[PDB]
Amino acid sequence: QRNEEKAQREANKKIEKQLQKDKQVYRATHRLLLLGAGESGKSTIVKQMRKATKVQDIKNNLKEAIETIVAAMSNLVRACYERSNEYQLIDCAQYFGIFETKFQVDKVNFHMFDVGGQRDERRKWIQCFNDVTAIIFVVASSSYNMVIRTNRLQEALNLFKSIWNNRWLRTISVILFLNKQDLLAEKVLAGKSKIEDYFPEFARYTTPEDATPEPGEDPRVTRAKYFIRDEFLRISTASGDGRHYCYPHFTCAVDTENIRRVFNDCRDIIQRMHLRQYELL
Amino acid sequence: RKLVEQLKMEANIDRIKVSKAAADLMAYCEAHAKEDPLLTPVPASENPFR
Amino acid sequence: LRQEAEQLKNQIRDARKACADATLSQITNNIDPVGRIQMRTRRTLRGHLAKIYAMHWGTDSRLLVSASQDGKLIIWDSYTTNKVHAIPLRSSWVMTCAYAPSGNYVACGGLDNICSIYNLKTREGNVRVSRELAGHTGYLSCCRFLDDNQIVTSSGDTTCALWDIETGQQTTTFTGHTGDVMSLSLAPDTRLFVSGACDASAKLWDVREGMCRQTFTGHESDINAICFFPNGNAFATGSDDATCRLFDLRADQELMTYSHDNIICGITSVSFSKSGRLLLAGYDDFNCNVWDALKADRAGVLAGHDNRVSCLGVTDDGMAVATGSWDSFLKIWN
Amino acid sequence: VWVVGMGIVMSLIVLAIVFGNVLVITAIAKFERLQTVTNYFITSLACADLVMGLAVVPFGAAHILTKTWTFGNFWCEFWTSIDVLCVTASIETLCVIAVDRYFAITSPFKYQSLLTKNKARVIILMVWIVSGLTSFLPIQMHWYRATHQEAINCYAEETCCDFFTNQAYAIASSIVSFYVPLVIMVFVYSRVFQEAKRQLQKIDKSEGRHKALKTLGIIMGTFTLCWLPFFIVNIVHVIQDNLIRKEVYILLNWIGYVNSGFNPLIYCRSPDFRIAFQELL
Ligand SMILES: CN[C@@H]1CCc2c(ccc(O)c2O)[C@H]1O
Repeated sequence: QRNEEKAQREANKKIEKQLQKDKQVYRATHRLLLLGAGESGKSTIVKQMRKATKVQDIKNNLKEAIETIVAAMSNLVRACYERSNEYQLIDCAQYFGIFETKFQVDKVNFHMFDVGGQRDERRKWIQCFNDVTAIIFVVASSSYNMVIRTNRLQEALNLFKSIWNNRWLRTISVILFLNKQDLLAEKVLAGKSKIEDYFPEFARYTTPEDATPEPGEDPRVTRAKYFIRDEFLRISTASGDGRHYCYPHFTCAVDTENIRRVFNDCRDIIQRMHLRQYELL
Repeated sequence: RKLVEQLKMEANIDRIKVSKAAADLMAYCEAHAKEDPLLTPVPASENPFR
Repeated sequence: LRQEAEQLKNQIRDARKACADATLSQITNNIDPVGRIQMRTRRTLRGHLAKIYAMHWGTDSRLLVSASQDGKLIIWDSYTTNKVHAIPLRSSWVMTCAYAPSGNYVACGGLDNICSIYNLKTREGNVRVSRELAGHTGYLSCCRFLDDNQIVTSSGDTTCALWDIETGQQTTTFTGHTGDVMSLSLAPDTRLFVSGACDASAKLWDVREGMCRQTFTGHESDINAICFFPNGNAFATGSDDATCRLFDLRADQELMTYSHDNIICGITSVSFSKSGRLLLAGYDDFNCNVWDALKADRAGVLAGHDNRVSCLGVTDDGMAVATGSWDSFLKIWN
Repeated sequence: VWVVGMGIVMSLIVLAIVFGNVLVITAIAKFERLQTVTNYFITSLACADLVMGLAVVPFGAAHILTKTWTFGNFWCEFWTSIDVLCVTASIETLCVIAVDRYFAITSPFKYQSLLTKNKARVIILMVWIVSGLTSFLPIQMHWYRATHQEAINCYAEETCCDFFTNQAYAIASSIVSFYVPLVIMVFVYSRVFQEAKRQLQKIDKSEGRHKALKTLGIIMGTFTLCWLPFFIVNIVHVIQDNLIRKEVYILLNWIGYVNSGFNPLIYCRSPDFRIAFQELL
């Protein structure tokens, strides 16, 4: 019986050695999360952060889904694009599980996770994401007018409020992205939809005294963007105790600087966690 | 729809008074109490642990 | 349509009330209390890299199977605290694991749609996946084995399914939960099982018939854990609400509730003893609890773990209770 | 009756040091949650302070209270060597803790791979080895013995045993023990304070809606005020013999001693440490 025990102990030793070797790699890497509505633009960030016939078939399926959405809008009480704001949610169509992404920046291995749930209203599986360094919240700031049968942006704020105030995600920070900046600029420049029409606080809201506008932004676009950012930051910091912070970002549809922004945000998150752990901040 | 029919089917089931079920469960627990090594402390020699 | 359903619900509630003659506490008020029990760890296990969420004891009282979020499902021998097998997983996120009654198979769930079943006893001692169960359309939450060939899974699609390993397709699909089902526990005869969803309703299913025979929705908050009494006529449900309740199958109604003023946290795992006298229940707080089933009085507290306890396990022989937590270290309690 | 108060104070200091270090070590070793790569340095410092407060403090108090030293020459040399070893190990461990904090804050992504349990134990072993090399070796072989006529009879006499040292050993011991760790700690704490100030400025700029200065002040000033005068007079009395008397040297040395008791109070201030202390006591 001694030989069996010795062999089993040797197997234990080999398993422990392999487990330590894998633990080194596991501790080396970092974990992130993708979160937001289907129309928020998480796919655009995924492409930015990271079978031609199959692509054409997917495009044809998207066109068929656009036709189905047009039929669904016709069920409700080029001409359909104007009413598409209040119509059923669909892809842009203006041309006329879980996903894991592994990318490394500056020899630092990051690992990216997608939500994978279209209708995860309960979203109670979020309790298992406590080892992640940050939560990348992707929301389309231009969706302030596209209502869902409350506005989509208000639903985004409610989701963000529920996520920020969690009994498990207290130590988890949030990286925030605001896509559709050009779409928001186009919609605010035109008078078809006003921010004050659906958000009453914008009428009394004024641009911050200290703000950094791009050289090619009208004052109204900057006011709208900063109002949305200020609302998100207020929701974030209303109950914040310094353990975790929100990192707003103004990003366009196409931009290669998102990866560097995520890298800097994660580095700042780790630095601030280390500073608070030792009580130097 | 089918939910109403399923609930109606589930409602028509035999019922035994809670007193009888509680008495039977207590009798089983008392009869099989000695077999459990958790309620009665395990002897050191007979214990596979320590 | 709705009026008929409301009338039927009122009738079933009236029938349940009429069937309630004497409560369990009234009958067992004269029984001798179990008394304070001293439970101390005998062998503490270690080796995991992240938080475990579930584990399952073996048919033999020795072997363990536990899965964590590091992506590694490693099999342990509780008698010697030495690892036997280490099985890497395709998905880094898992929510459950199971151990075959014969012991030749190990299956684990995951946050993904896929449920994987692994082969333990093979030529040259190589571990590999036999089949990848697919098509459940939701994050999986629990897995148990009827035999070496049949496995029942519960997912976020509010449906419990019974699978066939050889064919790879679910034989029967159970539906009726408004919210997503989280936990299930088979009967000793492997003919009945119950499932606890997020809508506080714990329904009983029949594997052969495929229809929910009974439905117990007497709870308030979502149900996180569930387990049969060893007799098979009763089961206890864990929940995010601090109360832990023991239901009945022949009485079709709730018998007792286990609530204390101090405890305000949730419950993650519940498991009876061999005799059913002690109801161990892991809590969201770092400590678990032990309850007298026939008296609803707490008889101990175990604060060994440094994080939230996620899983409980009592051996088929009833020797030791093994509890894990979000801390990587496992502990065997006796 | 005048010496009664001094004896009571010495006994109280020894008891406080022993109790504090014993409690810190018991908390660090009993609970697995406190067992951390960065906590190994803390428990090494606690062990060094416990060893010093057990060996040097009681025998030094006995020497101070009663002028005659009843033990043998070899035992007094051993006591002096233990004193030097403990002081050097404590200061080197404080320097290593500061270096570890600087690596954790300034280089967050590379900190996980740089610091490991094996690496931490190697660092601690190297620290203790270099402390022993500068304490055991130059003292046991009588390399530190003076050359002038005075203290030669004291070396010969069993009753007299005082710290009389040649020119070479004083400066070398000071450099190995305090001066180099002082410079390293000052640099790696100025860098950390700059990083903390930058992070606080970034927080203030990002969100419109101190502690670091106080923490750094405590950590650096306690050690500096406790040890720097002793080493400066250690340099002075060799540079100028007539400047430094015996009483000043003894009192500064005992202030350096009691710094060891003060250390765990300001270093083991984490909330987890407080919870462990509450549970143990
Ligand atoms: C008599 N006590 C000794 C004397 C000088 C000395 C000490 C500690 C560290 C050093 O580097 C020293 O040079 C003191 O603890």
